[PDB]
Amino acid sequence: TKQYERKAKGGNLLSAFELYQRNSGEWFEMCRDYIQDGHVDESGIFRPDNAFYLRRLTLKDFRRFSLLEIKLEEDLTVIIGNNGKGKTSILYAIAKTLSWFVANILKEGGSGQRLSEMTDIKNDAEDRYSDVSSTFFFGKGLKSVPIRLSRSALGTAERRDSEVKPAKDLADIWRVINEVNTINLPTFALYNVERSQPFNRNIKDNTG
Amino acid sequence: NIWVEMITGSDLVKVTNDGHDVTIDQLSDGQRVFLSLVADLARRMVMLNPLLENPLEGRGIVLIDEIELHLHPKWQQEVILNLRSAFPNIQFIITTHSPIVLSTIEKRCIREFEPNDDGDQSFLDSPDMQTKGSENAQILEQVMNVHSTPPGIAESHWLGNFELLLLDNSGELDNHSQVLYDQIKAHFGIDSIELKKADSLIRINKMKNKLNKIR
Amino acid sequence: RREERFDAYSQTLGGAGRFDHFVEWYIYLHKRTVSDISSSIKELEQQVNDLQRTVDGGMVSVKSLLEQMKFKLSEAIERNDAAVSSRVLTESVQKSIVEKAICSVVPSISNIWVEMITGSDLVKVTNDGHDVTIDQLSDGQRVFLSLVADLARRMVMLNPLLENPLEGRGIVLIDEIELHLHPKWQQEVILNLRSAFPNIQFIITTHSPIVLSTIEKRCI
Amino acid sequence: SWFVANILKEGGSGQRLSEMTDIKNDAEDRYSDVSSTFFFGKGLKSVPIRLSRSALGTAERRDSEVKPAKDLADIWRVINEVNTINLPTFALYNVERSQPFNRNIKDNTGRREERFDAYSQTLGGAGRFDHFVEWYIYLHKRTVSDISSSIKELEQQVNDLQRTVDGGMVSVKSLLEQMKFKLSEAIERNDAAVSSRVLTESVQKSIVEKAICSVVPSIS
Amino acid sequence: SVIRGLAAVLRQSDSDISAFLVTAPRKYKVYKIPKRTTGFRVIAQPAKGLKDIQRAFVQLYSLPVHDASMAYMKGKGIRDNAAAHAGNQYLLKADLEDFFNSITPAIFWRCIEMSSAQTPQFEPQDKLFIEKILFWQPIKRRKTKLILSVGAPSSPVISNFCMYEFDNRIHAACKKVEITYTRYADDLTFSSNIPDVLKAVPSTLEVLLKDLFGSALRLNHSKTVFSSKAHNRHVTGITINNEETLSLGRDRKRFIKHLINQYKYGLLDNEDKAYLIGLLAFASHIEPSFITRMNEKYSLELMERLRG
RNA sequence: UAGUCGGGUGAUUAGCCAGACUCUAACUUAUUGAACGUAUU
Ligand SMILES: Nc1ncnc2c1ncn2[C@@H]1O[C@H](COP(=O)(O)OP(=O)(O)O)[C@@H](O)[C@H]1O
Ligand SMILES: [Mg+2]
Repeated sequence: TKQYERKAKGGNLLSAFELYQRNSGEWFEMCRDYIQDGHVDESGIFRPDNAFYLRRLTLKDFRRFSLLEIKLEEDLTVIIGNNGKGKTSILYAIAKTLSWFVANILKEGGSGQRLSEMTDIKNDAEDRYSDVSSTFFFGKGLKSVPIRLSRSALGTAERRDSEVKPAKDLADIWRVINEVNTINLPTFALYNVERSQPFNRNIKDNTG
Repeated sequence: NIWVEMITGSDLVKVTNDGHDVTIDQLSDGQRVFLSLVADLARRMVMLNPLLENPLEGRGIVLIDEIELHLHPKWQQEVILNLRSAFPNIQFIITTHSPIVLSTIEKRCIREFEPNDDGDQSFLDSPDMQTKGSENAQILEQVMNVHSTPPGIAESHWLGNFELLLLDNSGELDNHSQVLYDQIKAHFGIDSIELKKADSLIRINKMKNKLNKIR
Repeated sequence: RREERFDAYSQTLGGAGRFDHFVEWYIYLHKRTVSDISSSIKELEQQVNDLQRTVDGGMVSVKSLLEQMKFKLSEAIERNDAAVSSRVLTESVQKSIVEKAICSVVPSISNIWVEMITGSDLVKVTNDGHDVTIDQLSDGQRVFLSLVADLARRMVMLNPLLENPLEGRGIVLIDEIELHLHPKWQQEVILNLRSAFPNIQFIITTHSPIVLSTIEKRCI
Repeated sequence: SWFVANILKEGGSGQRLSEMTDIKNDAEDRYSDVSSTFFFGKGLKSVPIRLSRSALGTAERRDSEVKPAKDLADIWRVINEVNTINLPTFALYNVERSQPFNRNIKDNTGRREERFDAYSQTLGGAGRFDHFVEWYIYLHKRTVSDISSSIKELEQQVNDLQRTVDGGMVSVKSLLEQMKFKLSEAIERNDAAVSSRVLTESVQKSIVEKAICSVVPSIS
Repeated sequence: SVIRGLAAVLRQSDSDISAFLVTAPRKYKVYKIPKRTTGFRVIAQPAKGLKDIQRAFVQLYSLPVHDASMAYMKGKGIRDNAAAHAGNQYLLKADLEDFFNSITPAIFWRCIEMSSAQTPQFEPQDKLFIEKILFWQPIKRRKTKLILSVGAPSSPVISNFCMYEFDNRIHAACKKVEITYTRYADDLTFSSNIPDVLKAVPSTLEVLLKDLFGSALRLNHSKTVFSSKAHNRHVTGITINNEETLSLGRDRKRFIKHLINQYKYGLLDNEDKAYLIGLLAFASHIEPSFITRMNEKYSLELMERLRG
């Protein structure tokens, strides 16, 4: 469409991708260059032109938090406090959100993880639901990728829906472009205290 | 160093750890757990970034809970620097209880809970003190809200009590102040910072009193 | 099996404790406190007496039931006698001792109790002023709770003749005492443990200067 | 597996193809399909089903198409719920069927008597010969016993217990209520058995015995 | 009575109006409109007969609307909305979730009952007809779920009315602490020159929403945004520049210049030309000075030729 | 420093130049309906 063409030519990634999907050259190359372009800085380190990072997180009636907002640094963010201040809760919330990107890079319409109806809703919350809201940034062509994971308490008749379509839309770009011509893909990882385990060389995974 | 041997008839990963060749099973828990983190992350980055000259310069978000887990203080002083140099474009979101780790990080990177929060706080903020390059004892008190000397130990208060006794007796060592002095000497030792402080107090207060008498 | 005295030695030197066994044992203790066996014995004695009267009245069909109930009564008396014979602390007292130990040693925990919620028994805790389940506790709080709970259970089981069973003898080995603890807790942990378990020999490992600031150089 | 799952439960799931082992290694399209067409009389000449699986990371996902199988299985399930019908048998016997016999046989909890136990591990490859032996012994016990004698005996016991409660022994009211519940359950099971239009245990036993002796030459 | 009024306006019989209204909540066409990035919005438009009735209803019955309400108001719009905040350095934006579809007959009648300003009084017999005029039934099977549809001509008026009391209260509260407040449909804007006063507004909003609507209307917490002169500030698609003036924004201006340059060399197709003309009219409304500058840059002759 | 605002230049959504701003802190959106601007009448 002419509207998508204008936005795409202005540097919008989602519009460029939409045009690629409807006409299935130019638009493919726009998408692929958006993901692959970058330069080597003065220190000899490669830097992507379009960075990917979590900008902001909001927690509503989640575990101990009634309503909490956190702004994250692009490089390093360190959370500190006494035991039971919710530091591990914060990383759990983020990991579940990232699971939606991973699921959709692996499979079209893949399902990520969910908030627990047994444990994750704040015990004395008057509304009986929780929300975890995240915004991601992917360069100036995609400044905002909003996701919300939601869950209503066990028993409650009204059920609160998650909103994950933006995660799926972005992950689709990575998956589809990669299938046509290989691109570098983002790494998502959680290392919690469960990483301290006894080692066993004898146990081998025969699964994939 | 790290390498694979097959000559015994089973595939074994070996490492040179502190100058000694050992199996992974022989590593301490602290070393193994940290090795596991880095190995896993490096593997994933290599597999996901085939087109980069240095695949460890790929993009991504990595979450680490309790980065100081099983680490000696010496290692706590290196861990964040090493990670950031090896993975320069990853966004790291980490949690810590270590002032030693905080001494290596800028204040802008730190997010701190208010001390008596109760889960209604709306926005998290950075500490007022610059942590990067600061002394650990200052970070304890100014950022982590902990006394640098344990308040529940009586001996921790002896110097304060000693000073008060000295000031009660116009700066002269009385019987009571001498007893406490001897207790400090006996407990902390002849070369202790605490005894030096006590000695200093004696010297200063004696001189102050002499000045007062001249006046 | 969790009520047997020598269950206290089960997997004692395996490295994890058995916090699962504690929870089972604690719920058990709660159920027995809410219903004592003697009233059950008295009730069973009354049922046996009523059934015996029915059999004496010519109803031979209930003789099988009488024999079963007499067996149950004998078993209840034996358990009561064995409990009596073991000179063991009452279940109420055992429960109280352990609760006090936990609350004294674990700073964030002010209370612990068993609720019947919906179908099944659940252990609840007052943690930082709020009522939560064990699975809601932070890893640091849970790990430390687990240590103390396990140790207190074993001491109660092994020291039935002491007024305070936590004043019993033993040797306890703890690797990385500061595991998951904030500096504030590191300043209290050794004092709390030694106060709760005064006659135990503790052999411990640490990386923490804060822990060391509370200990004499002779112990290091 | 898709028919069996849906006869047992609304929205039942059968088995899926493996991404690791079921997809051909050099498949250009990077997905696998297993397509089947079933026949069910002239009214339903074609019941198509497709099981599909794509490789990880493909641009498009290949999903299974199972709705026609589910629709047919739903008819069997729903019609059977209202009024008993005869149901289809599905079974796989692999080379695994050659395995030694456990002489020790398990105590009858009473899963083996339930009609839809006939679908238990039916496509696993070995049969369940152990389940046969349990079921066959069960049938024997029921044939040698009378059915409703337990009800008659239970009816007599409830009548005796009712007389005791009417005679002023209020302590046995709890036991009466338990026995009345047992009686009601027995009647309901009898009625459900009556309602389910199932063959008598004697007849079932005879049919199986004849079949075994007819097919297996050495067994008379 | 409502029926008689409508029949008179529409020059129809009472009977034919009444008959039409029986299944009016189902007389909607549902279609999709593309979003600007990816995806679609779902729209429900009433049938022509129903639209006429809805318009007649709105004409016959004046409902109160607060002055802070900027959307769907005669002689107002996005320019006025943005201008209200242009002099203030600190800005807050908030949004309501599923605004139109959250408004039910229950909410509507509650608002009528509560209203501080003078509302039309309706006979109980007319209430059922009013519900059938104003509310859409999305689910055929579920006769009990009636909601406002954005696509209906009456929905703007009803939605503004339902927010009347809300606007009254919050406007008054904001004025006491020197905060400017406006609402454009579901988009709430707050601005001030005083530091650290806008932080309290979201909490105030949540309480007020709960008080007036219970759990029916809620803030979209994901869409609550603070800004200042340190950062980009816009209000309803209009940029507020650091000289406290309304602007199209640099990117849009540069795009328009691009299109004019293309036109200068005869490279614009007719569709793009039409687009350019339309956008220049908007530019003339928001930023007339920009048009003057373009005349200077491109020759008045060229621009006049273009606007012919 | 960074981010932001944007006057100019530039076959022009880029790039470049000039000037400025900084509450912990914008992410540019939606029609055929409604309103506003322009055109037509
Ligand atoms: N659903 C809940 N409702 C209320 N409080 C909760 C809930 N879940 C957990 N908590 C509390 O939140 C804290 C959990 O801490 P956690 O997230 O593990 O933080 P940290 O890692 O800082 O110790 C404890 O104080 C626990 O009691
Ligand atoms: Mg239009």
